[PDB]
Amino acid sequence: SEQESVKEFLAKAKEDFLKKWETPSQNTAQLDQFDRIKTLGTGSFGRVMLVKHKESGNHYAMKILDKQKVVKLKQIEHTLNEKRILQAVNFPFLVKLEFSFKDNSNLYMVMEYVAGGEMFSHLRRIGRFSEPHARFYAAQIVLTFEYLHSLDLIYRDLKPENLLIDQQGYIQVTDFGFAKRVKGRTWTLCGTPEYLAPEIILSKGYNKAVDWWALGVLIYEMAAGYPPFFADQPIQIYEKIVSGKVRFPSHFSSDLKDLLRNLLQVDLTKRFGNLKNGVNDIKNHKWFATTDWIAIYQRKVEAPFIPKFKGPGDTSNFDDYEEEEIRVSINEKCGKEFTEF
Ligand SMILES: Nc1ncnc2c1ncn2[C@@H]1O[C@H](COP(=O)(O)OP(=O)(O)O)[C@@H](O)[C@H]1O
Ligand SMILES: [Mg+2]
Repeated sequence: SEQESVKEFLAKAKEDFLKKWETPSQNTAQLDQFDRIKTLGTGSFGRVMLVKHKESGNHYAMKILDKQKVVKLKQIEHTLNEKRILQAVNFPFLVKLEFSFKDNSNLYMVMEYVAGGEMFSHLRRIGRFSEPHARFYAAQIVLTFEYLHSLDLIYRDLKPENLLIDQQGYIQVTDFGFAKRVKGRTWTLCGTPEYLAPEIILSKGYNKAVDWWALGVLIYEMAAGYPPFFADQPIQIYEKIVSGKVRFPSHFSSDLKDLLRNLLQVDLTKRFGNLKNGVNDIKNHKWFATTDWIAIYQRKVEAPFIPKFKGPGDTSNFDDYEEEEIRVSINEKCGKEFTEF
């Protein structure tokens, strides 16, 4: 009956998610409440400077993003959706939006800061992961989805560059630009060619099931080094995906191979994850026997890699000198559009 504690947690999660979803938090800070140290990333619409909140002392990673440049890039909706999710969502493996606020010149998204970096570049460092070390990262992704999907959300953008390593060596998740709240099904072609599920390719209506295909791709690429479907031109990539014949490397476990063939199933009615048993197909799989799901959830597991910390305090601050500060315009720019933010 202790498995039934999961249902109760989700129910309380959902019942607490919709709460924040229906009436979203807003303007939970002034800019003049922390000083900016160093540009920790060149993000989608503006420099991402490091900050230290004066009240708490704690360090945060804050996204800056010009009002105009969103509309000029036609992504007003994208960014508004992205916030409304992060504002209302909450999980161990999701970057927390600590504060949100607008002014005249731009919106601000103060996020919880992570030492270490995106795991793509990390995967570039160490050629490929061993199965148990890879399992550690994958098992998280499961629980992160099980969560999101439970809320009728689909992340739709699972790819290494997105997910980042913790200070404590776990995973935190990216951005939600593409992530959508969908009860039924959807049609928007949005994603990265190697992780797109065949459904999306064929323009047939895809649903929540996709993220498991994505997981499959991610699980493969990790344990093998290369992705399962990779080509010089995207047209060629699609055809390899849809004609879903997958060739495994030599070292691949009989367990590991089985899961992948099940996650990378081209028939959505046969695809692991999206079945009668739901996620428990994945969670009760032989490749996930060793893993204690609840321990991973409370992070009570020894992470295979810990990025040498040196603290939050930068050894190279801003990586030498930088562009100084920021300026908020006198007149209001595009206020009507971001009334919700
Ligand atoms: N909390 C954070 N800590 C450290 N770096 C971050 C954080 N949030 C974002 N970044 C960096 O900013 C870049 C862009 O952010 P991303 O998550 O891709 O969202 P978006 O693409 O919408 O800007 C990423 O490459 C990432 O390295
Ligand atoms: Mg991104």
